[PDB]
Amino acid sequence: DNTVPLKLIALLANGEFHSGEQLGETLGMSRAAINKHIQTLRDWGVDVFTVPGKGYSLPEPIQLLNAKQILGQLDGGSVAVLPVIDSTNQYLLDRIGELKSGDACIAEYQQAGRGRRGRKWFSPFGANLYLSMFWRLEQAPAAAIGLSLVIGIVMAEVLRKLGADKVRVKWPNDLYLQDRKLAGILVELTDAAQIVIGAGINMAMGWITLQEAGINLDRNTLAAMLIRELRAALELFEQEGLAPYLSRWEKLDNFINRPVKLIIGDKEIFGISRGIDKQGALLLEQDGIIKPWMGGEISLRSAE
Ligand SMILES: Nc1ncnc2c1ncn2[C@@H]1O[C@H](COP(=O)(O)OCCCCC[C@@H]2SC[C@@H]3NC(=O)N[C@@H]32)[C@@H](O)[C@H]1O
Repeated sequence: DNTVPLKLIALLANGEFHSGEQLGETLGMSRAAINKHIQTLRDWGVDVFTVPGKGYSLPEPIQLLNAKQILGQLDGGSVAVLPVIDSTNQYLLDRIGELKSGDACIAEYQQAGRGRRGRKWFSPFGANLYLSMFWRLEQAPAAAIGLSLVIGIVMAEVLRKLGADKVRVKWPNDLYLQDRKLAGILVELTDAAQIVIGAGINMAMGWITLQEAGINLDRNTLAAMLIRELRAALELFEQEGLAPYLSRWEKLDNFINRPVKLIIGDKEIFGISRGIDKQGALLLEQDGIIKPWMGGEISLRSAE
């Protein structure tokens, strides 16, 4: 049961020192129990500083997700704000039968956040944005490439609009900053098709954060903007496909005309990227010849 640590971080969020005694009085608990639950916050990835014999404090204030503020500025779908969840993608999947296109979910903390191919996504409490959105496509796509490109484009453009000028996209589904992974996108597919989109963006916390690049964004504002723009963008993709996104992709293509490596299955091939075709397939030039690819993991190829 997570109610007591949640009430605890809710109090500690303002960055002010609280005594063990006053936290106990406020929460109607002993100082021993408080000390126990403080440790739980540490397990969740919260940086907590203990003043020996006196109490506790966060080193800095943290901005907690405000549901009322996020909901208030959005329209056209439900948005659930969850303090603790296993995975925002899974939360939407569990209820995929009662959801409408645009229904979204945001978590402070994921206990079982996942990347692609069964990997894990480190999702400490309050440090980053963990967002998911449900969408229904009336005609099922044959692949997740188009959707991923649309998500990556939109989230990059939003971050760029907010000051993160150098954010680029890694085909087909990661945002990169300074050639390092800033954000991860996971699209899960199931006549029509049901889609659960998942985005993890590193803010405060190989990898790179927005803060490590001097970008300090309002997490509530960022969440709302992403949800707002994704809904409209998915409507556009729904109506017109990838076509109106092709030029917008070129401006964000992080690996175009660069030497890259593509891990496909358990084969590893080398080539130079020439961008994408109209279907969003990677155009990889091997030995002077360009071939389209609708799969594989792309990465930079250099011993620099
Ligand atoms: N915060 C992190 N930042 C950078 N690298 C990391 C992070 N955590 C783990 N990694 C590394 O990346 C790999 C997994 O990332 P990915 O498969 O590229 O996965 C890409 C897709 C990620 C989707 C995450 C969102 S979050 C909200 C939603 N809910 C959920 O469970 N997934 C999505 C791991 O092997 C690990 O080494």
